Amino acid sequence: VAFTEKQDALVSSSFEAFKANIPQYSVVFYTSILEKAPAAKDLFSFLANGVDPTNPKLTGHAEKLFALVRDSAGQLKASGTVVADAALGSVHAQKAVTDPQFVVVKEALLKTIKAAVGDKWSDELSRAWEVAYDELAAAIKKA
Ligand code: HEM
Repeated sequence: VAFTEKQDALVSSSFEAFKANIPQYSVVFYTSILEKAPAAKDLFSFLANGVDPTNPKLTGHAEKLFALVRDSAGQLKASGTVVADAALGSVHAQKAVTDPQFVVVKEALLKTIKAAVGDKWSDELSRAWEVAYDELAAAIKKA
């Protein structure tokens, strides 16, 4: 999987824009997911009492999630291949991680990066994140 230097640079950068406001951007992410995925509210431990930007568990999970996708970009740029930890592979093996759900989370992710970058959005940017997310979603299912 071809992933260039430039594409890696687009994602490290826009990720930084995401790090500027985790509570606010992590609201866009979750709201999107709960909007299109019925099982979501019951699956996440922290989604119990809704989307709460003050819950560090919610905000911390979103940070974890996006760092891993930025990390997927760095692995692809370096080797052309991404691997997911076995533990991360099993947390998902339960079920609701149906394949359609993966697409719902990708959609939430791009929409979040879009809210974060503002006027810096371009198709190049979306594309850099889509690949890194897809490669990591494929690694997760199989590792
Ligand atoms: C490729 C994108 C994905 C990444 C990078 C990812 C990453 C993560 C991480 C970092 C954790 C575990 C942290 C921990 O051990 O507590 C986690 C937990 C979880 N994820 Fe994913 N995830 C992905 C997609 C999804 C999708 C498609 C679903 C389905 C709705 C999902 C469902 C869950 C559930 C229910 C948990 C447990 C929540 C908790 O920490 O209590 N994730 N995810």
